Amino acid sequence: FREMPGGPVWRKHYITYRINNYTPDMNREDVDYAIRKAFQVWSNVTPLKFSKINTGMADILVVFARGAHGDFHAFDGKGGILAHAFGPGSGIGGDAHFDEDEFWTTHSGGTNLFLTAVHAIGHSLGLGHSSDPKAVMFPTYKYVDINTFRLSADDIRGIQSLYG
Ligand SMILES: CCCCCCCCCCCCCC(=O)OC[C@H](COP(=O)(O)OCC[N+](C)(C)C)OC(=O)CCCCCCCCCCCCC
Ligand SMILES: CCCCCCCCCCCCCC(=O)OC[C@H](COP(=O)(O)OCC[N+](C)(C)C)OC(=O)CCCCCCCCCCCCC
Ligand SMILES: CCCCCCCCCCCCCC(=O)OC[C@H](COP(=O)(O)OCC[N+](C)(C)C)OC(=O)CCCCCCCCCCCCC
Ligand SMILES: CCCCCCCCCCCCCC(=O)OC[C@H](COP(=O)(O)OCC[N+](C)(C)C)OC(=O)CCCCCCCCCCCCC
Ligand SMILES: CCCCCCCCCCCCCC(=O)OC[C@H](COP(=O)(O)OCC[N+](C)(C)C)OC(=O)CCCCCCCCCCCCC
Ligand SMILES: CCCCCCCCCCCCCC(=O)OC[C@H](COP(=O)(O)OCC[N+](C)(C)C)OC(=O)CCCCCCCCCCCCC
Ligand SMILES: CCCCCCCCCCCCCC(=O)OC[C@H](COP(=O)(O)OCC[N+](C)(C)C)OC(=O)CCCCCCCCCCCCC
Ligand SMILES: CCCCCCCCCCCCCC(=O)OC[C@H](COP(=O)(O)OCC[N+](C)(C)C)OC(=O)CCCCCCCCCCCCC
Ligand SMILES: CCCCCCCCCCCCCC(=O)OC[C@H](COP(=O)(O)OCC[N+](C)(C)C)OC(=O)CCCCCCCCCCCCC
Ligand SMILES: CCCCCCCCCCCCCC(=O)OC[C@H](COP(=O)(O)OCC[N+](C)(C)C)OC(=O)CCCCCCCCCCCCC
Ligand SMILES: CCCCCCCCCCCCCC(=O)OC[C@H](COP(=O)(O)OCC[N+](C)(C)C)OC(=O)CCCCCCCCCCCCC
Ligand SMILES: CCCCCCCCCCCCCC(=O)OC[C@H](COP(=O)(O)OCC[N+](C)(C)C)OC(=O)CCCCCCCCCCCCC
Ligand SMILES: CCCCCCCCCCCCCC(=O)OC[C@H](COP(=O)(O)OCC[N+](C)(C)C)OC(=O)CCCCCCCCCCCCC
Ligand SMILES: [Ca+2]
Ligand SMILES: [Ca+2]
Ligand SMILES: [Ca+2]
Ligand SMILES: [Zn+2]
Ligand SMILES: [Zn+2]
Repeated sequence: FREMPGGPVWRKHYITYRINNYTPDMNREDVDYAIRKAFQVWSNVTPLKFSKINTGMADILVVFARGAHGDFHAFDGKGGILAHAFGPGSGIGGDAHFDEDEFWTTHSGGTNLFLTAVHAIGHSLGLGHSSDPKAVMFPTYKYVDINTFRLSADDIRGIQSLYG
């Protein structure tokens, strides 16, 4: 299983997202592009349609935080847990969160924003985590790139339980 109890279906077909602030660890356009793609590779395996806004009410917020935000003032550090997003059902939740203490890249010698971003996009849509060691929605991080990315069966089949 991967799905969260409490009311996990968004009910919407059209998701609009808002990048609330950008890490300076890599270029804002490169962050935009990767976050673009990282919604869209989900869009391939879901009915949902994703559209950025710079201003207004977002479904999925994309937030970088370290320190004061409202979301654990001290936490983990450089490495460890890179994103810890939450999904709806318990009253609060459905946004993608990224610990700014990482050195965030899209490049081989830093923390890849992308595979973590796709898992954060998926947990926001109402899942929790996958158990299946090959899934993207799995918790552990190893390096894959934008070209060499795939979603796995449990990723696909978990969200089509909700949106299929
Ligand atoms: C041909 C045969 C090939 C065999 C290749 C086998 C596979 C090798 C994989 C190589 C890549 C390793 C990647 C790796 O796991 O990095 C681990 C971490 C960095 O990941 P990162 O998440 O930064 O760890 C963060 C946590 N931190 C700050 C507490 C360390 O960093 C560490 O855990 C620290 C590791 C010890 C570093 C010690 C460096 C020198 C320290 C000074 C020693 C002084 C002695 C006098
Ligand atoms: C006598 C010379 C003959 C000719 C030799 C040519 C050798 C190959 C040179 C090729 C150079 C290719 C172009 C190049 O400079 O790429 C460099 C990359 C960095 O790419 P990237 O960081 O994206 O560039 C960043 C630029 N920035 C800051 C504006 C965003 O990468 C780096 O800068 C990092 C280099 C790190 C290498 C680490 C090696 C690990 C060895 C581990 C062994 C363990 C033994 C215990
Ligand atoms: C024991 C250890 C076990 C490890 C198991 C694996 C663990 C997971 C993988 C470890 C990390 C692998 C990282 C990796 O994929 O590095 C590949 C690099 C760089 O890819 P990457 O840094 O993602 O590219 C970033 C590009 N960006 C910012 C524009 C999005 O690739 C290159 O930079 C290659 C560049 C090739 C340029 C060739 C250009 C054309 C030359 C044509 C020459 C022949 C003509 C006939
Ligand atoms: C063999 C005859 C020559 C054949 C053609 C060779 C062409 C290779 C083109 C290299 C283009 C540069 C790619 C690149 O950025 O590699 C370095 C990455 C990032 O450097 P940078 O992001 O500054 O990170 C540096 C610090 N570090 C290494 C401790 C994490 O640092 C890493 O952590 C990534 C390591 C995995 C991917 C490495 C891709 C280059 C393989 C080169 C193998 C040469 C023989 C050992
Ligand atoms: C006695 C001397 C002083 C002590 C030296 C000790 C040397 C061995 C220490 C091993 C443990 C090091 C812990 C460490 O900091 O890990 C550094 C990173 C891991 O953290 P991080 O950069 O977050 O992982 C990203 C890089 N990735 C995808 C390659 C895993 O991962 C990497 O940096 C791995 C780099 C792999 C190198 C393979 C060869 C790549 C050559 C590329 C050539 C391009 C030239 C332009
Ligand atoms: C095996 C393939 C070898 C390939 C050789 C290719 C030669 C190409 C030279 C021309 C390119 C030079 C690129 C360069 O300056 O790379 C520097 C890197 C990082 O310098 P650094 O200022 O830390 O990078 C700053 C920016 N950052 C953190 C965002 C990446 O430096 C590093 O990332 C570390 C490089 C040395 C790693 C050695 C660690 C283990 C030493 C084990 C020694 C055993 C003694 C027997
Ligand atoms: C050309 C190949 C370059 C690299 C050669 C690497 C050689 C080292 C292989 C080490 C295998 C150790 C055992 C193994 O199956 O670990 C697979 C992991 C986790 O599956 P998982 O059930 O999480 O393992 C659970 C327990 N654990 C972590 C304590 C071992 O999951 C992963 O490690 C994910 C790997 C995703 C693909 C990484 C790159 C290709 C590795 C292919 C190894 C095929 C071995 C049959
Ligand atoms: C065994 C030697 C084969 C040599 C093949 C030649 C390989 C040269 C590859 C060059 C590129 C190396 C890049 C490298 O960074 O690979 C590191 C990976 C982990 O990738 P990744 O998880 O992204 O590292 C990011 C930081 N992390 C760990 C904190 C999350 O590392 C892994 O995922 C684990 C690799 C373990 C390999 C050794 C497996 C156990 C061997 C036991 C039997 C030993 C008999 C001698
Ligand atoms: C001194 C200069 C030379 C140094 C040469 C390189 C040595 C580097 C030492 C550290 C190697 C870490 C490589 C790596 O990225 O592992 C990836 C993951 C675990 O990542 P993670 O859990 O973050 O561990 C990072 C390293 N640590 C513990 C120091 C913080 O794990 C995997 O992806 C799992 C696949 C490999 C599992 C291997 C199982 C090994 C035990 C097998 C015993 C078999 C007996 C029959
Ligand atoms: C340091 C000791 C010497 C080690 C020499 C080799 C060093 C490798 C460092 C680079 C690691 C990434 C290599 C690579 O691209 O792996 C995946 C390839 C095709 O990926 P691809 O579809 O080409 O797009 C690659 C995008 N890129 C470079 C930004 C990651 O292929 C696959 O997707 C198929 C399954 C995985 C195979 C991984 C190994 C590919 C062979 C790389 C060497 C090619 C030499 C002609
Ligand atoms: C006017 C007189 C001139 C006479 C010389 C003419 C030029 C002849 C050679 C031309 C080669 C052109 C290559 C090619 O099609 O380039 C385009 C694409 C790149 O599109 P691009 O968007 O960069 O691909 C994205 C992914 N990436 C970067 C990982 C590949 O790249 C591809 O799609 C990859 C192409 C791979 C081809 C592999 C063919 C086999 C090579 C090894 C054969 C022998 C092995 C023993
Ligand atoms: C140390 C370096 C580490 C990094 C290594 C990166 C490449 C690893 C190769 C692994 C090969 C096996 C898997 C594979 O299909 O990878 C293909 C990659 C990129 O694939 P992909 O992005 O799908 O390319 C699409 C088009 N396709 C499928 C027809 C090639 O193919 C490439 O991107 C090829 C790039 C160089 C192509 C050279 C073609 C030369 C044509 C002219 C030949 C004249 C006679 C020599
Ligand atoms: C050759 C000199 C050293 C070169 C070492 C290069 C080290 C760096 C490797 C870079 C890997 C880059 C990341 C990557 O693209 O991972 C690709 C996959 C990931 O496993 P997965 O994500 O589960 O996708 C599995 C395959 N699929 C598409 C059919 C479902 O992984 C794979 O599918 C690859 C599986 C490779 C199995 C290799 C097992 C050993 C073969 C030994 C045979 C010796 C016979 C004498
Ligand atoms: Ca929200
Ligand atoms: Ca962390
Ligand atoms: Ca940072
Ligand atoms: Zn949080
Ligand atoms: Zn994951």
